[PDB]
Amino acid sequence: FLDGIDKAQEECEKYHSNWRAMASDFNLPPVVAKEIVASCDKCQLKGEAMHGQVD
Ligand SMILES: [Cd+2]
Repeated sequence: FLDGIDKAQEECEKYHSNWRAMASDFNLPPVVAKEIVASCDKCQLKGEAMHGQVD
């Protein structure tokens, strides 16, 4: 667990949902990369939700 992880949160928007690219830049295992997404409130839900075009 590296503190620099806090800096990654600031650029989380820059990497968007591409956690794989962020892991390569910080060289961290999917555990921390997925967790950073798991903490962001915007990337927590995938796409929108149950609201969309459905018939
Ligand atoms: Cd985010």
